[PDB]
Amino acid sequence: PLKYSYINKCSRFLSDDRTEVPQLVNANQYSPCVSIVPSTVWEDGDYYRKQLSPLEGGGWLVASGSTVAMTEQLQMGFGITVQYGTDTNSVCPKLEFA
Amino acid sequence: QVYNFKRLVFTNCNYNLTKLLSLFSVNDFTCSQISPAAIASNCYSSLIL
Amino acid sequence: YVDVGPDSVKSACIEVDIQQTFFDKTWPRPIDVSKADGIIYPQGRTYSNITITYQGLFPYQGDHGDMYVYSAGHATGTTPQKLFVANYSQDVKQFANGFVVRIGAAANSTGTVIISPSTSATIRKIYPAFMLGSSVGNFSDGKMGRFFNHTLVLLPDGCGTLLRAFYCILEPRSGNHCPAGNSYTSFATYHTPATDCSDGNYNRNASLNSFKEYFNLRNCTFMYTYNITEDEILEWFGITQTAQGVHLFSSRYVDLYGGNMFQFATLPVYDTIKYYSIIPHSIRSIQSDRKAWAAFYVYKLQPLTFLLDFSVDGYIRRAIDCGFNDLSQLHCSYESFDVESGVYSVSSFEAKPSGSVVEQAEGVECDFSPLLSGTPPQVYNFKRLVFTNCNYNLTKLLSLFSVNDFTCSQISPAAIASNCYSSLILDYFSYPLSMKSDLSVSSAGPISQFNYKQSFSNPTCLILATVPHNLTTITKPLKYSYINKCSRFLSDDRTEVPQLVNANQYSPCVSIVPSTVWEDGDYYRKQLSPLEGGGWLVASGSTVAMTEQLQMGFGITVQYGTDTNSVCPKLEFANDTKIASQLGNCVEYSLYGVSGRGVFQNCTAVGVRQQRFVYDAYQNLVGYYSDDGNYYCLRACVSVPVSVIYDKETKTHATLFGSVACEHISSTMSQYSRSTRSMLKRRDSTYGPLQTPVGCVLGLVNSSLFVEDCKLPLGQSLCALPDTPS
Repeated sequence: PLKYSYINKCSRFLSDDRTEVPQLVNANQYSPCVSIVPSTVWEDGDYYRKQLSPLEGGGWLVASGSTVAMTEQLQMGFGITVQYGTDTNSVCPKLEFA
Repeated sequence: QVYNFKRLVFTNCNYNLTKLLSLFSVNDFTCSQISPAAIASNCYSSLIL
Repeated sequence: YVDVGPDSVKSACIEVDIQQTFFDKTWPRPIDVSKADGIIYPQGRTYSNITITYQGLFPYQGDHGDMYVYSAGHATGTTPQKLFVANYSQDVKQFANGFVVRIGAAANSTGTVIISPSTSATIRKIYPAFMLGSSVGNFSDGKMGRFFNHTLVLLPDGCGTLLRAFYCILEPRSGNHCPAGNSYTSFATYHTPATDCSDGNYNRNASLNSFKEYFNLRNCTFMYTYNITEDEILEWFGITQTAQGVHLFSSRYVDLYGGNMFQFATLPVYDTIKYYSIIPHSIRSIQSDRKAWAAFYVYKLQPLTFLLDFSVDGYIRRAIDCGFNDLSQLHCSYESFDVESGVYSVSSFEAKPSGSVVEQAEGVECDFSPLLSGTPPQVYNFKRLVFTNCNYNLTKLLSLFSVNDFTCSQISPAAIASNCYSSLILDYFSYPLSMKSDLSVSSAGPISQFNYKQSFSNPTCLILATVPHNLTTITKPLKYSYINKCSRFLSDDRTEVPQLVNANQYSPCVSIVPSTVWEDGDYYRKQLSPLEGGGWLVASGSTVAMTEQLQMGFGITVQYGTDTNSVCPKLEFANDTKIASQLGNCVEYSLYGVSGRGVFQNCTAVGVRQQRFVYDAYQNLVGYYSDDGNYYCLRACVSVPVSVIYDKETKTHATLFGSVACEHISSTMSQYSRSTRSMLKRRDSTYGPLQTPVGCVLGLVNSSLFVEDCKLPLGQSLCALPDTPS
């Protein structure tokens, strides 16, 4: 990546300009703020906003983010989850039945 | 980027995770509610990465 | 990306006319849960003829569904004309944990053409098309239901024997009657039986090509196809979504006659669906040959629980929606489809809440009364009032003057009055309207340069106004005045350094200038001490003639607390319902942060007075002393116990509300304990409630019979006879 980046805020402003509603990310779901945030964060501490649709009651989507310098070897991570079942268990380790 | 994740849902297929482990140096290995050895050997309806 | 093939050549579309009033029909079809209608088979397990219980997403028993009917488009003579469809494209729906549908139910029966219903054509199954996604919005003509980024497409192509799924970015088309066009009406798709669905050559791309005329497929990430065969038997189908992706279910693939649904397929897309819609469709057949199509229904899934009656062949044949009514709950409590006769307790009515009552301190008010008397200061001499922790109404304050300038920087002028803040600060001074061009935080004029400035770290406002003839305690300066120079001569007596006024501060030159400037162009100087580096203070000023009513200016700044915003526009029920008390029903309440729900009544006093909250030994609030000086008492609220009488031999029932009495009983309940009361209404739609010594009842009938043992006694001398034997 040009820089490593992340979102350090995601909340929506109330339409009356006095309060703001936090949006913690839901398990196994993209945060709603991804629709306005750029594919990388151009500068540390950048923030963005989008007006909410009338179906949402108005107010503004708000998000901000931060970056980390690029490194000599790529750093990465993984999340692993599994799903239990009975007659749906078609994924296994490679097997030998000899 | 951490808010842009790619997901791979695996169904109907066979695996050998140590082949993947040979491709990278792991600087943090941990599991949740399962031993790390068991998640490699357990069979499942899905595997998600 | 996916090789979908070439797009349609024309950007043009056949015009879509909305004919929705032709499609009005009333034909509800509630779920028969005892036939297992709409029930998805449990995952990965099967059972013998034993009854089990289960929880999962399933349609509600009382849901009659949403009905959709397709029809042929306009046609005349022997040829096609403009499309005629219902307004279904505008029916955006929130996705709500999946749905199931009923299709082909009216197949092998007859009806009418609908769009031209006088023709009375027989009706047959037709497969619907749908669009799903995470966002919706307006089409370039303001039409509803446009989808954004990538969306799902559920489209049959040609005959119902071929089905395709897509995940793609739709691109609007700029031709006439199409989504980027300014002649656009509504989205629709169509099929033409004269060239499509040929018996030796079904057109596998037919409906997709008509789809392509309104949207060019773009960057598709998924495509699927399926092989299906025709069948007049009713089918079930449905969709759910999980973190493993979307799942598809149908009864057709496995349980053709019982209607149990199984997961026919799954999809890789796990992107959350927030919206759902159905695509309009039309048949482009010859006018005399147009065919009517069978009714189609959609039902919504809910997290309900059920009894399930498995057969020994593992198909569920019957089920009980536990929450539908109290009888259904009893079946679930006994894990059976045949409960033994008896009288049984069932859950109580919750009663109902009434509009809220709140008491809190109120009387703060922001001290703004100094603005109303004496002579206001010259603009360089402005007076400041700082406010924290108090209540205000800036629009009331401003109605004491006529405002000839209402502007602000970094806040709208309306929002600064309504927003809560950690502080509110107001600066005030006399100021002629002749100088108004020079009053801005950005102005090039001498007022912003030397007399008054406001910080850009805080939201700010500037106001010009004049005094009404009824504010006689306000008095005016001999002339309006301002400083038009403020600099310090450098100690070498040739170099000079200007002193622009600091934001939110008096200019240093105010110390030499007199409280008003006596004449236009007056100037003053002060020698500076060696501690200042020497030099001379230099200043001058200018004036404007006094006017019939005083002209004034104001400055306002605010600080928003992160969590310290104590200054607010509280009003003591201005423009409100005045809810400080109710006498009463079951109102929710708050009393200085103490809260609960309950009934208040005007009772007598108990001591100790002014301790406010009276409590019992279990710490239940007993009552409260209001700030109107009256004690009120609190009984919280009460609920109505219910029981039912069940006659298993006749499979009939009746009910008792006990102690509540028939004065609070009505044909329907607004409180309420179960999703319906209609099971009682099956015979009690024709009868008033009856009072008995134990309590009010429904369907009991006053027979005045004397019987030794009813086998369903209600206690006391009461009894409840069964209907006589067949």
